[PDB]
Amino acid sequence: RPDFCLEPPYTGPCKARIIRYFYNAKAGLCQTFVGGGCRAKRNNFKSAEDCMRTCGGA
Repeated sequence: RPDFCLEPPYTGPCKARIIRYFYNAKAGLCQTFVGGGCRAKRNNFKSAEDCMRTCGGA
């Protein structure tokens, strides 16, 4: 899977309270975070489904 699957949630200078998903390699699951609504790359996904298809199993 992509190298970014092993990184922390990709946050940005995002004040918006929009939820995004990230793959937590330590737990093996996609979880939610606020702080990444203004970014759309690396470990930052619109849904858990996208997140698991891309990074699941890393």
